[PDB]
Amino acid sequence: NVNYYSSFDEFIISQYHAQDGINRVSTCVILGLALQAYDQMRRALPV
Amino acid sequence: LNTGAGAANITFNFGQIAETVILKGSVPFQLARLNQPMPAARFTYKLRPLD
Amino acid sequence: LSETELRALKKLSTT
Amino acid sequence: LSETELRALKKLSTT
Amino acid sequence: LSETELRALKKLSTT
Amino acid sequence: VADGTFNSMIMPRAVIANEREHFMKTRIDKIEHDLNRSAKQEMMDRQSLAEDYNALNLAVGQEIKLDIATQHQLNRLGSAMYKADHERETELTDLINRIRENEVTVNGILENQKAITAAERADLLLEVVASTAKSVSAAGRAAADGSGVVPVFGPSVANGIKVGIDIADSVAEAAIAVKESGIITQLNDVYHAFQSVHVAPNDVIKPAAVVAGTSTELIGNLQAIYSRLRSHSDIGFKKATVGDVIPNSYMIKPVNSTEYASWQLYVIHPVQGSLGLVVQLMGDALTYNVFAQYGNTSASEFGKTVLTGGATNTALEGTKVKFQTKVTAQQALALTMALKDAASMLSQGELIGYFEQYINLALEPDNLSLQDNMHKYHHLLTSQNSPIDWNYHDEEMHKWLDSRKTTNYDAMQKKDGTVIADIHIPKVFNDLRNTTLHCKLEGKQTIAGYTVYEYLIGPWAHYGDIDYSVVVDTLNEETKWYCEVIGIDGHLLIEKSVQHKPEKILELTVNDSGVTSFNGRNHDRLKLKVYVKDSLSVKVFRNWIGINAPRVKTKMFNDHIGVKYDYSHFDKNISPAHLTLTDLGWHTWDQYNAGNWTNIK
Amino acid sequence: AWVTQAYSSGLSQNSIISLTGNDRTVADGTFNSMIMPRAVIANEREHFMKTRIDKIEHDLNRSAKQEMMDRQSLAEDYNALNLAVGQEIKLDIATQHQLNRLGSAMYKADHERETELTDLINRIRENEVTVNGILENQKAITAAERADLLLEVVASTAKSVSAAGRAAADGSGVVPVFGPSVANGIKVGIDIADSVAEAAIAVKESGIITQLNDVYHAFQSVHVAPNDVIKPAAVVAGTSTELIGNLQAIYSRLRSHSDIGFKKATVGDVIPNSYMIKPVNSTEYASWQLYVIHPVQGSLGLVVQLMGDALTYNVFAQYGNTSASEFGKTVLTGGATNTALEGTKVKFQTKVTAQQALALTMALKDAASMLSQGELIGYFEQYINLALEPDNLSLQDNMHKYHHLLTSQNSPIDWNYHDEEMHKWLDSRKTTNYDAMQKKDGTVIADIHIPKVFNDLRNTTLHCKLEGKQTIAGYTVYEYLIGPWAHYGDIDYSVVVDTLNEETKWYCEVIGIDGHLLIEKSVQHKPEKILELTVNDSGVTSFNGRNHDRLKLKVYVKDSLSVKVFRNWIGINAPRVKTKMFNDHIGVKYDYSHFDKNISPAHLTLTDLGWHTWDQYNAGNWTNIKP
Amino acid sequence: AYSSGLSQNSIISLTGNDRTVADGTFNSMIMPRAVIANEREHFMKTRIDKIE
Amino acid sequence: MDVLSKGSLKELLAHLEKTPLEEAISYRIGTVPYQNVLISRNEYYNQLYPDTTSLIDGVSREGQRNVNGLIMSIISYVVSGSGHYIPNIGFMLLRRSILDILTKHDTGLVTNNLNYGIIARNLTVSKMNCEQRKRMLICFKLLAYKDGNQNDYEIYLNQNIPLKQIAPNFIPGDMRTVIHNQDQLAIVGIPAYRLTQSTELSIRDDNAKSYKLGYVDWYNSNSFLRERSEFNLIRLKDRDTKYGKLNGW
Repeated sequence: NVNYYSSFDEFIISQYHAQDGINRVSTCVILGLALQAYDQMRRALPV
Repeated sequence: LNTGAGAANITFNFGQIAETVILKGSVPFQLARLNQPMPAARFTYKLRPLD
Repeated sequence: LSETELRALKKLSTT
Repeated sequence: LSETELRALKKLSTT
Repeated sequence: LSETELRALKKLSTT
Repeated sequence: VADGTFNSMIMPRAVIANEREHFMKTRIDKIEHDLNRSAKQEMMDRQSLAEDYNALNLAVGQEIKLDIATQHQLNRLGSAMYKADHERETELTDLINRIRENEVTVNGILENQKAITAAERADLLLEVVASTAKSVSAAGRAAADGSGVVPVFGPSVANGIKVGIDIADSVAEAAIAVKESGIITQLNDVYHAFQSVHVAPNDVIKPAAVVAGTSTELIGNLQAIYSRLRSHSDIGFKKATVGDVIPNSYMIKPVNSTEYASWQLYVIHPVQGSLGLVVQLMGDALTYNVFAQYGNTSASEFGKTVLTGGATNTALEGTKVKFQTKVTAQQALALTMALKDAASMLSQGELIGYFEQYINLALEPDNLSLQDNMHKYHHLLTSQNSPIDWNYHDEEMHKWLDSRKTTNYDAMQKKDGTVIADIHIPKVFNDLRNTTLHCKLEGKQTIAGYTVYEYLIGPWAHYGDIDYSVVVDTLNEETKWYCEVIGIDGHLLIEKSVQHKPEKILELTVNDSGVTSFNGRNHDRLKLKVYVKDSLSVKVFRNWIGINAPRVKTKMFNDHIGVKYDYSHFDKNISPAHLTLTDLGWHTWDQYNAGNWTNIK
Repeated sequence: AWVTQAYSSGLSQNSIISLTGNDRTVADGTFNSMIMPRAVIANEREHFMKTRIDKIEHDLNRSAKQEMMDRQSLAEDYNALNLAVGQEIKLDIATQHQLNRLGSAMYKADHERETELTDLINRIRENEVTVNGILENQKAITAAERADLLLEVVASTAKSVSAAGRAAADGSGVVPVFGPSVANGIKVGIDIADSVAEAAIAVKESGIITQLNDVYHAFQSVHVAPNDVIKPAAVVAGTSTELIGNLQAIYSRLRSHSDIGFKKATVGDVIPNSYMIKPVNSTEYASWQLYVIHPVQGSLGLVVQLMGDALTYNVFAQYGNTSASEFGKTVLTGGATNTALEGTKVKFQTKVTAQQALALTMALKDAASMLSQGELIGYFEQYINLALEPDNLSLQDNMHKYHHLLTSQNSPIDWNYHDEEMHKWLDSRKTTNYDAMQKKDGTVIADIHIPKVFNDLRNTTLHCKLEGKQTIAGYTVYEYLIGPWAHYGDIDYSVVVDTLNEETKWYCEVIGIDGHLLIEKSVQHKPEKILELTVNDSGVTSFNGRNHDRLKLKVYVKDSLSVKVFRNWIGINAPRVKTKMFNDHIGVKYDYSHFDKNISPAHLTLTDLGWHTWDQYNAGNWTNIKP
Repeated sequence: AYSSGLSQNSIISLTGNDRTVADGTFNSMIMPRAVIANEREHFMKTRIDKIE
Repeated sequence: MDVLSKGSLKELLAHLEKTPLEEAISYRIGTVPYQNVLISRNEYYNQLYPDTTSLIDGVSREGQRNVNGLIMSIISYVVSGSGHYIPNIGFMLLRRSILDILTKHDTGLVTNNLNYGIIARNLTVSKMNCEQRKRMLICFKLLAYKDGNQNDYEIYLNQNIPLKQIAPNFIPGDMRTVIHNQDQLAIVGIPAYRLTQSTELSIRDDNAKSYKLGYVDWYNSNSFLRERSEFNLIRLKDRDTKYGKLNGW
């Protein structure tokens, strides 16, 4: 029961154009920094 | 064994000395004290003979 | 229609 | 029975 | 009042 | 996992304590009664019924005058109760016939499948026998219900009838006429506390097939259950006959109920039955006491207790809420036994909700284990090994009621004249099957322009001489209507042409066992079919040669097993439009050809 | 299991808010717990009781005693129509009388709904400028509020849009057909063993087979009021023309499905009934419910499975069930549904179509996580068993958008293919049943039980009893809407009038876009062959030089008791026209504003009879020929 | 802003001192309902009056 | 294990004030309760030993996502050592102490509608022991005084006589009552009898024995605090002082 997007740019903008967009964007920004840490770690330690 | 028209009443006297008497029946049956209403049919009864 | 009505109507019609 | 229908049928029977 | 009852009542009064 | 919201949405609801839940029910029963029986129609047809009864040649002291208010009110109550009871017996006889047709498949179902619930077994049996009604749920029974089987509503019958007519020291003819028009206050109070219950054969098949292993046992259980029900209904009509105000059921609840310490007391007073029930719910403990409605020489309503299940305190102080039960005493006792056994694994809400719903709306609990135990106890209470000896209690109820009738009349005959007492306490309205009554037949089968009206002759709970007659009203001025009586050896066809007048068809004698000899063969019931063109109303009248015909002992399981009577011949019909003079008489089946029961051939 | 901080933003991401908060607990006795939906199918008390109320409504409006008394008259009238051999309806047959009772009651409710739609379209067109103003100006408001505004700005004569209001204003001819009441006390199973005697046939002719009894006991009719259809129509309409197109588009689909429902009984096969499966243990930690909907008036079923808080659905075809499985091939998927779950089976009758049931299922699946389990079950069971729209306004709006989508041309289900295929399956089933019964018993017996006369609901020659409440100068007017037609060929309309007077003159007028016909007759207790029509492939008719899609027939009679209009197609099994869609309805336009004009028989003259156009009359006074 | 001054009896509530009923009790079963706000009750109560 | 070792009202209440709510809940899905199961007990039998799963076992079980489920998980943690699986409660509630959830209105949880009959029935009380019942009655008393339902608590105790006999005597707002109380609430401890490394048939008994043998290992490990040897090494905040009292009491 979730939607799928081709990029983080589409994801963050789509949540912004929605009810309680300001609150949604704050959560999406934290997910962005988490995703950036995930990319660096997984590239260093592939499984 | 009952061979009459309808249900009969059998009186049991166990004395007054014994402490407890346990009654078991081949089929469920009704037992009650004298001049008291009868309960539903059960298999085992526990009685005080002085009752 | 009722039974009493039918009996009265037949009496009126036949008479 | 309705009042009109009784009056109508009595008129038919008599006349 | 039914259709059948009306038809037979009219027939009885007329004939 | 679940949030727990759906569980609370399907929990049973208290339908007696809740005042919102009592108002809604009472409205629907009143609406249901008025739709099927209208006060305007019955009052308008009073004159037609009165002339029909008088035209039957009844000796003095054995005839009824509906010109009397009390006699008319008693008759409409009697006709409504008899019609519903009579319709159930025809439904039962049809169901027995289908089972006997497929005894091989029924025997396999009763033996092979025993782990399924009572409802599941009944559904499989109904589907196999291809019965008219194939639903055992409450909604299905309500949906497939005829107009005549609707229970009678007390206050509706007693609405708008003059009460308390006062004439002082007058013997004049006009004063007698005005006295007869009114009714006594006692009869009004009785009618305000009267509601009837008529159980369906589909509801009875679950108790009948819960331990049965043979088709004969299943049929015998069905017959045994319905013998008890008809006897209880007969007691119900007799209760209103005598000059006594009937007690009516009530529930006692705390004036200011506490959340954690609440108790409920139920006092069931079945108007159709010789015994009552008292049920107390304190905490998670349920206690019941079965008392006898007869006796009660003291001020207290309860008589002697015949079955004990604990200590019930009927002197509790609290609000009193009044209701009418839609279930018999056997059904109420069956549930209270199962609830007592399963009190540990059910909550307080389930215990109260399941009990109130069954008593007030005839709704079986949704718990499968509770339902199976309830029907097992229902079978036990109606079998030969029942903890209650019914034949003793129904007999004692009959003697108590006749004694009350004599003392009530004799008490009045001292206070006023004989004529005043007679019009207030008739002696011709003893028992439902003993009394002279009429059955407004309905017909939905038309063979070549002839409407078929079916009637079940018997079974008989009284012995003596009985007479049957028909009144046929037809829109045509001249018609020819036929009556066919079907037995086992053959059928008897008669032809009549008289209209708007009762006409005796059958003279029958029934012995102590309740079995008549119809043309050299012992019969327990017969089928009467009436064929009329464009008929408007067909009524069948029954009367006993002597007043208050003596009773016939009620038949238990072994009585039904011993004698077996074939009912398959009740299904066949005849075509009067193709009748001939030589075909009109008593003929047997070996005369007729296969499939044509109209021409001798 | 959740608390919020004070003086925080009240906005939430989710658009549908549950009555029970995120804690999923409501204190009993509070207002929130009082307005919570109630389970009707699951609760035995509410399901048992609901059937009692529906039975009372059917019995109060249609009485079994009245129907049995009118059987003789109806048989005589149906014989008066001189129909070619192989096409007569013989009401003396028990089975044929049954199907007429079901057909007459079903057709009357459908016919009355079409009349109400016609007046609604007339009122919308009269106030075009203000209707277009409301549709364009307001778009953020709810569909129910928009429907209320539309019905207020027009003389709708039924302003209320709520379910309570709809039931308050509803005719006696609209109440659904209750199957069990029709089949009560009716003989089943006449056994005639190798007897071809005329008496043996007569008694067998008087009974029905057990298959027909099961069909009736599992039959309930669905008729959608025009007020309920206005919400799906006005949810995306930008103009009155678009709104009228949607209203006609929906009723065309309801037209086709109602015809299909009757054919199921005629075919000679047992129709399945909807049921619900619940777990054996009432107090179960893991809760699941399964709903299988078998709409009798439709061609596609729906299976809804709610496992915990996850909702899945499947739409399946009701044709082609050759295998032992009841369900056919699945046309639309919404997850995995397990129909083998073991539990208590509770039978119920749906009062909404497949489209409406599907529309709510998609809306609930969108809000699966936002609503609690009790709310999901309560809203679904109320709509299915009571036709009650949810109190949640946000949920109600989403349902109507999906209802529009399934009806519009962009529907995921192509209804025309399935409706056409169901028709082919039904006629093939009837042929197989007849020949199968021809081998087992005689050809005479086969015609008794499965008649080839009836076939479809509108193909069958049926009668429609009319009700009159308007009387002008002692002449009561009885209305009957001729058309629209789902089949093409030659069609005849007749009128039967019975009145107390020994002799009388009654007038019948037929209104088109141009003018009336003004027939005058005097016969009684016999059909009169009032007017005869021909219908094109597209369903249009050239009536007096102008193409028409529907006509209004009005009958005037003094001191009348009952007026009946009969209808019969010349050829048996008239071929069906293609069901119209949104594009077809907006492509062509007809004016029904002329249908409200009425004449006064009392002031009529000899020269007034005949076909007259509006220019001949003056303003008003449509009875006198001189302008 | 009206002070009648009429003597009134003390009322004992079913909910108790907490002013909220306990789940699954006899009291919660006999509590009054809202027949207007609930659509199922209001839609019904129209039907019975129409039938009457 | 730490919660089950508390032997007095003072120690048990002090521990509940320190610990947060996240300890009461568990993040393992577990199984569902009230299910008849066949378990393997090979030291005693070759066949499979029947038993019934409950909420009182020390294994995590799936729980309902409501206030009723949250309270059942808290009492289960106190009387059994493990809680249930109720996720996505919220960090605001999970940070607060178990005592604060039980006896403070500031948390925001609403527990007034809770009924003690079904809670005791669900948290099977016919299968508890004396120490387990006492801890449950403590939680009921704390909740009752939170929502002002003292009268309902008394009536519930008067209905069930055995519960009244063992009901702890303390007022939730007064610290003198906690000091004076001398009930023994310890479910694990150093055993006077001979404790062996053997299995028990029931699920409840086997899990309880595992906690008992686990406490012996923890008692003799380096994590235990021996007051007689290193009382001068504890900080001054957590040192035992008679003046010490619970916050707000």
